[PDB]
Amino acid sequence: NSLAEEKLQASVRCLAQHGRFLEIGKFDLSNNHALGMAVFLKNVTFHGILLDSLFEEGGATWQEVSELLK
Amino acid sequence: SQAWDVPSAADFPSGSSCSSVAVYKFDVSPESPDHYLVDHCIDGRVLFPGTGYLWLTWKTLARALSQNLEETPVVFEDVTLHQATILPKTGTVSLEVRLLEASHAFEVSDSNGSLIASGKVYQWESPDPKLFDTRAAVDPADSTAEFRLSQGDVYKDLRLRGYDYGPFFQLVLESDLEGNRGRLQWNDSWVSFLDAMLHMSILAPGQLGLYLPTRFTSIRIDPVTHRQKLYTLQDTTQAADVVVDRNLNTVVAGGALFLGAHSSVAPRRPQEHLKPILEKFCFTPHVESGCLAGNTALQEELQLCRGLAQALQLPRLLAAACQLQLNGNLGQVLAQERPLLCDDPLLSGLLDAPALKACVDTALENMASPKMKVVEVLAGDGQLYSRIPALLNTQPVMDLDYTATDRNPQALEAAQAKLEQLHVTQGQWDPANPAPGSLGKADLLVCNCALATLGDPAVAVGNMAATLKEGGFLLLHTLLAGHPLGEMVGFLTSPEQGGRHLLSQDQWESLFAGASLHLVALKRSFYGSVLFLCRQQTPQDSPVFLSVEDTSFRWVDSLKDILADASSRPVWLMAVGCSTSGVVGMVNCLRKEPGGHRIRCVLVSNLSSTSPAPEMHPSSSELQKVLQGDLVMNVYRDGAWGAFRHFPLEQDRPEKQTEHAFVNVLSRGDLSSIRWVCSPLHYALPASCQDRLCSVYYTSLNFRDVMLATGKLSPDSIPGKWLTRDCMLGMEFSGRDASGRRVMGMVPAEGLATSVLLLQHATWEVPSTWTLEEAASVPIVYTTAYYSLVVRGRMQPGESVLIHSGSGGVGQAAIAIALSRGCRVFTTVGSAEKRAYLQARFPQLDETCFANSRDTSFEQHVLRHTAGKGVDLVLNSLAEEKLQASVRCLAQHGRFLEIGKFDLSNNHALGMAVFLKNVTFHGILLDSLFEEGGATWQEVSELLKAGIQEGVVQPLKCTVFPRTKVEAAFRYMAQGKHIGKVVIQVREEEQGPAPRGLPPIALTGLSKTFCPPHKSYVITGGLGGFGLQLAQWLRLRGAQKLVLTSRSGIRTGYQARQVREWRRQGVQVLVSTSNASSLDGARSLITEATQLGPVGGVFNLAMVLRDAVLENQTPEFFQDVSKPKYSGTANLDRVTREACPELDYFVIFSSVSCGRGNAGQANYGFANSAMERICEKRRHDGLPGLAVQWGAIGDVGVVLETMGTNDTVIGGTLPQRIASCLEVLDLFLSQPHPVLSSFVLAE
Amino acid sequence: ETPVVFEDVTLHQATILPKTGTVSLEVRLLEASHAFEVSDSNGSLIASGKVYQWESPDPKLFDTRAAVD
Amino acid sequence: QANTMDPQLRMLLEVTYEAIVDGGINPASLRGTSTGVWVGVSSSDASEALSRDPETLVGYSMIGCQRAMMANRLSFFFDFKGPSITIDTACSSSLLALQSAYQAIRGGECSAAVVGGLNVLLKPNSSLQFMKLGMLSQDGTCRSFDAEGTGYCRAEAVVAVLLTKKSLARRVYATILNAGTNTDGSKEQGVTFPSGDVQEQLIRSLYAPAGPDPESLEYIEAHGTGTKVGDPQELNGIVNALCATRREPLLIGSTKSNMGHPEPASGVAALIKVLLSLE
Ligand SMILES: NC(=O)c1ccc[n+]([C@@H]2O[C@H](COP(=O)([O-])OP(=O)(O)OC[C@H]3O[C@@H](n4cnc5c(N)ncnc54)[C@H](OP(=O)(O)O)[C@@H]3O)[C@@H](O)[C@H]2O)c1
Ligand SMILES: NC(=O)c1ccc[n+]([C@@H]2O[C@H](COP(=O)([O-])OP(=O)(O)OC[C@H]3O[C@@H](n4cnc5c(N)ncnc54)[C@H](OP(=O)(O)O)[C@@H]3O)[C@@H](O)[C@H]2O)c1
Ligand SMILES: NC(=O)c1ccc[n+]([C@@H]2O[C@H](COP(=O)([O-])OP(=O)(O)OC[C@H]3O[C@@H](n4cnc5c(N)ncnc54)[C@H](OP(=O)(O)O)[C@@H]3O)[C@@H](O)[C@H]2O)c1
Repeated sequence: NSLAEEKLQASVRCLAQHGRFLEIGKFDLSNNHALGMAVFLKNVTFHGILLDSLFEEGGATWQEVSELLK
Repeated sequence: SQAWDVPSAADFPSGSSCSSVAVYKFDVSPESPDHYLVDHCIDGRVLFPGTGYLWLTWKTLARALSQNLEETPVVFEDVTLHQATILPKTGTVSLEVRLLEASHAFEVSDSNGSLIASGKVYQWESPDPKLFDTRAAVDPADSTAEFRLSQGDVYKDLRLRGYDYGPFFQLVLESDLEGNRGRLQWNDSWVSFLDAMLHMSILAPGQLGLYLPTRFTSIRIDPVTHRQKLYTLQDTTQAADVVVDRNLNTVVAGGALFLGAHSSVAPRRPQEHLKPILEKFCFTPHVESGCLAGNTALQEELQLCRGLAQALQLPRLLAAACQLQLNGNLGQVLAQERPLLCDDPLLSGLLDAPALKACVDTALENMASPKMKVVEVLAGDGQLYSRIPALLNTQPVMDLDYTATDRNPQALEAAQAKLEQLHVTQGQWDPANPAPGSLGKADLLVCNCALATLGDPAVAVGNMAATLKEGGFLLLHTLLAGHPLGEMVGFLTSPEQGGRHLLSQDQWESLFAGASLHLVALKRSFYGSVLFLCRQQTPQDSPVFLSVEDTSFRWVDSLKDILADASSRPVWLMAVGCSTSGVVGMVNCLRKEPGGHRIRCVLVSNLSSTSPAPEMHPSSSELQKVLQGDLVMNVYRDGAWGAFRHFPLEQDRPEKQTEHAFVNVLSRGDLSSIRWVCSPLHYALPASCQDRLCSVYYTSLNFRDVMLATGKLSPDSIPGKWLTRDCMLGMEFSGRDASGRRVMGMVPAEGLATSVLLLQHATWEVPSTWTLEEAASVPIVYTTAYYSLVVRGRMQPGESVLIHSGSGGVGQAAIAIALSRGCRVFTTVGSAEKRAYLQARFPQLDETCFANSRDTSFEQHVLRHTAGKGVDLVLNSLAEEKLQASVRCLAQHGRFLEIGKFDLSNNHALGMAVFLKNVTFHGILLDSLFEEGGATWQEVSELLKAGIQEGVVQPLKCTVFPRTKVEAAFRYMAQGKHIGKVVIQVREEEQGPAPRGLPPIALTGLSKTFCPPHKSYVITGGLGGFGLQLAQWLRLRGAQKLVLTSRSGIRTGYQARQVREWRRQGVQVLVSTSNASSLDGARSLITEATQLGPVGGVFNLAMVLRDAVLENQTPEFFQDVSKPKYSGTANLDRVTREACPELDYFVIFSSVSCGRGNAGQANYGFANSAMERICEKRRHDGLPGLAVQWGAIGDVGVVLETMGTNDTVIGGTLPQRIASCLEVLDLFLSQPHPVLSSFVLAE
Repeated sequence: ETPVVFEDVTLHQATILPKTGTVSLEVRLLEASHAFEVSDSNGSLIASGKVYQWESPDPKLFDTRAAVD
Repeated sequence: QANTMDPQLRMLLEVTYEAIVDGGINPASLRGTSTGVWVGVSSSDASEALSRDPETLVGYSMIGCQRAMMANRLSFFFDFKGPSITIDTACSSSLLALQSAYQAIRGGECSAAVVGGLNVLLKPNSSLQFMKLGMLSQDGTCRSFDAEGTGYCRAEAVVAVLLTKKSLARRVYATILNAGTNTDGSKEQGVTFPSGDVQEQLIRSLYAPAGPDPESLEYIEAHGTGTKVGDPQELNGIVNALCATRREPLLIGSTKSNMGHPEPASGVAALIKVLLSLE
């Protein structure tokens, strides 16, 4: 998901059991919008994601992401 | 008298102008506009409609907007209902709605301040009508065929479940079989329409149980498009199309579109003003001797008062008035029998067990009308005034004049408190003949004579004889002096020189032969107590004799002719041939049918039960023995003359000797309601599953086992597809498998058990060095840990971890595992003592490692020794503010492992802005793997398999309970007073030198009928209201092979679906048109069922009615009624014996119409009484045999389809809600007796 | 007399006071939900959170100790 | 239509029946008279009460709450075809109603009258205003005359007397010798200030040269509110008009100290104390 408000929420509802939300977006994140915790009964796992958090913090994880590219 | 509206203090402006708040005051009483609401009756309360709050809130919004409801198309979002509101029969309730005009938020308070409903609402600017399409999958050329559900059909299935919707709310007109399509009726009420849409949602095929609304995700109403989307039936009424798209979770109807309308489970609350009267229908002789002798209490007293008092020839009188006379060791002797003289209704002195009711009864049907004037002399000490108003109020057809007459005004003084509620006429009376106007002639006269004995024999009886009414009854009770106690009563309380004043059996016999009486009955006790019923006879007239043995039913026009005979006083009906001639039932109908009311309709029956029991001839010696006795009801079983009587049932929940049992709760939230239910493996262990058996030495509770046995957590948030939400406790155990091996394993539920079915992907071999105790603590705990830390949170070594509740099960394990791959651990813990256990158990823990857990202080603590960086993974199992605080300990890239379920379950908010820390949040449910044992589960198992061999995983501290104190094992776990695991032990393990034992487990287990999945079950009329339920209930208790019989076949949608669905659940179902009244037909049927599997069940629910009073009855209205019941039963009896060597259940529904009778069902009566014979034959032959005399049957009977409600008072009874019938039938099935009654009491 | 607790408070725009004239801020309370909101004359959202009376006011929470001289 | 009736009007309909029959008359014997009805009413709190919920509150409340209906609907039921009138003069009212009535009989117009005093306390605001004027006693008492007077203590009452020409009365509690009303001019010390220099005048207009003898007065029933200003100003003017006369001229009292200040009902509720004690 890289979409906003109502669309993010609606993107959450497409999660199947054991599904994983990849939150690439930053708007809803940035405004501390609410997330319906009851979605986590689907044994769902929600991923906040910021590539800029590795990028110059070039750690192990970044390398892993580089050789996926390589 | 009448009080009116006084404008109230708060009625006047008390704040100012406020476009944004509204209080609504709801009145439900029959006058109010808002009376319609009383039709939203859920489980019997009148809940204000889930839908209702939206209607208010909506209203409230257009207020603030100056606009009316029809111009303000609204949008709700994230609406959430928290409690529902119970409307009281009378009075006013207030709901206040508040609006937040900038935040679009809204809230609904109540008078008491509580939270009721919260969401977001607003005007809907671009109302897109295309959102309400009604376009199908195609052109259905299926009108006239099909199979739909009729409004009746629909609310039939709902009211079954708990939804007692009333008329103004029954708005579902028609419904697709699956409940995806249909037609809702418009009312000009949104509250109704809206809640009807909810109906359809709730209305899934094969979805059981009671479901209230709880969340909507997005409701959207647009009253313009609505007016449009509506239409007008030919009815002249108004309706529109509803559509449910369960794959999208959206219900649409007219102009209201739901989205994500999540509803959820509610507990049915048993209203015990509807507990059923359970009676057994044994045969009872008039000549009973040596009665009792089954009470350990009464035999521990003919020796504790024939042992201290045998030296002169604890609790109650003869024990207390005989022992306190040897304590001071004749003037003060009558002063130590009086601080305990009203301690005189003593168990021994007084014979209130079954005998009393057996004769009061005989007397009671022997008057035309079920009204009875009763009187009781010597009422003070011999308190029959305590029991007989109770014995009689038992029957559904009663009217009682009780009159308690005593020598003094004194003795009726302690009774002013007691006689005022039984409603008993009082007066004064001394057995010296004079029968006052204050008696005006009675029907029965009762008298306790184990008393201040009257003083006079035939002078007391000359009065009791002068208050008869034509030929009424006399019940008297003296202690007989032909026993060890009989002469020992006479000596004591009456110091009189002739205190031995209590004659013997022969001596009372001619004391009655004097007043012109006839011993109607006799109950001789073992200790000397004897019961006398006496009736005095006024001359007989012309005694017509009609035999009722034929199969024709000719006698019918002959009894229709004997209604031309004026006062034909003796008209005697009598079978001589058929031992299955249900006259007893017939009589009960005519005996109170206008035509034969006073007809003194009598009966004679030949019911020998074994072969060597001949003894029945008329015209001669016995015919006149019985004509002399005159008694209405005359039966004969292998030697004794006695009628058929009703007695109370022995109550005790039938237990059984098993090697299998699992523990269940009997009432969600009350731990006392725990017992050992029978394991379904105790009913059949079919080769198939058998190679997986496992005997349990130790089962262990986990937290979920508690929160459920409590009710903080709904059986909703339990993953898995569940047949029965019933049995649901225990998932850990340890024992030996069918190999003999030594195993520890998990189990999706029913783990608290003597035996279990090994989940093969989740059972492990327990090492040689682990006791069975220590093994039984591991499985859940670790797996939940490894799954959390390793598989899911992908924990890598040298990270930091915040594990909450380190003392706990999951805790200890969490730590062990984090410490093994060497992490900085931070744990929380409530006790100063837990700090101890942990510090000990793991040495690698600093004092820096510990923070509290009953509090938010742990955050500040983790933030210190973390230098404001936080922890890498958190294993949170804590609640509200503590969970939020646990979130804030997350460091960058960290991972939240949400093991908990409360905050999750209530859809609590999570601050999304935490996800900028590139944090990842893990919802976690181990129950989502397990049974569904996939790849991932395997990964979690070998994390265990390995961690075990590397010593990482170790058994916890075991606080072990005996298999008796299962209850406390729960409360102990409740109050967090545990460290390590709580384990319930079932088998003391096998000691030192290697034993290959083989256990002898006998266990005390309550009976619960279950069906082996290989046997086939047959219900006739299986498409009939009740049958369909019996079938349902059967499948639930296990059945896999049903045979449902009906003359036509599947003709209702509501059948079409029940059967269609059962087939989809995998049940093998077979609709058969085979009729069982013809022997050839019967064999056809049984053979049908045999192709499905050996026949284990035969329930005869078929029945045709032919209501008509006796002057309308033709000999073939009669034959039609008995063909399904008597003829069907008989054939199925024969066929069943000839070849059904695996039958366990032979059941037959009778009715109370056979019991107390019903005017206009003289035929129904016969046919039914007939079956009760055939079932009694079988019991006597050691074959399964059970006839149940049901009262009115609710939720789906012939009643709900004919008359109307579950409120209909029929036969002086009430409709037994089927739910209750099933759980009654459940009790009955595991019973000895052949005939059992069950009905609810009216008023 | 009403020691208070805020939670999750969030300010959305701030309000610019003009040299002269009067501005209005309206505060609304949700007594059961503990929620609260602050509108302005123009209808806009200004500040939202949760407030309530603080029952057990633990003065030890205002500790200015510290063992770093 | 009764749950939308101002409780005053309810119990007025009763007390005035109770009053007409109190004096040996059958109300019916009046049906169709030239008989009038005069009601002193200040507060119709009930009317606002049933006039706020514009979906909830019904249209025939006003036939049961509008002030005039306090008299009109009392005329309507007894069939009294003469004058039907409600007056508001504040605390006086009922007494000036009982005056306005007396005159109308005296002068030929009528043969009988219903004089009513009504005042029921429902809205707390009302009182709050009265306190913000300091005419209310925190004490909560009407210490009459006493130096311990702050303000008065508002009380309610529905009360009615039936006036009649003697040649028609089966019972006589008393006879009305005279009455008149005036009005404090423009006092320099505010409108609330009770001007004694003007109350004296009123008391004169009715006695000595154009009325009975100031010497015949046995009892004068004061207003006796309990104002630290009101009480003196009144009692002063009283003696300054009725007292060139020996013996303890007028014993004085005030029901208002027994029961509170029924405001517009005061006058008639007062009269009732007087008649009662006479009997
Ligand atoms: N968190 C990270 O590490 C990270 C890294 C890179 C990018 N991102 C995010 O990924 C998203 C896409 O980035 P990108 O580099 O792939 O950009 P992009 O795709 O080249 O352009 C952004 C896309 O957003 C969609 N969009 C939806 N509504 C729009 C609107 N009203 N105006 C313009 N576009 C609109 C457009 O697709 P449609 O026309 O089909 O709607 C457009 O294709 C961005 O929102 C960015 O924030 C995050
Ligand atoms: N999602 C899954 O698959 C899964 C699996 C297993 C367990 N769980 C959850 O994890 C939690 C821990 O389970 P467990 O069996 O390891 O722990 P446990 O030994 O059964 O007890 C739970 C812990 O909660 C703490 N607690 C705080 N207040 C309590 C109270 N008032 N009553 C009882 N305990 C209280 C106790 O520790 P303190 O007193 O030291 O605070 C106790 O050690 C449970 O709540 C359970 O629902 C989830
Ligand atoms: N409901 C009550 O209040 C109540 C009270 C006491 C006892 N009972 C017991 O309830 C049973 C049925 O009553 P109910 O209201 O539950 O259901 P029901 O719908 O009235 O059951 C009668 C059905 O049995 C079928 N049937 C009739 N004769 C048959 C035959 N000869 N062979 C095969 N099937 C036949 C008929 O099916 P078709 O559609 O093919 O004709 C008929 O619809 C009776 O046996 C009675 O003993 C009910």
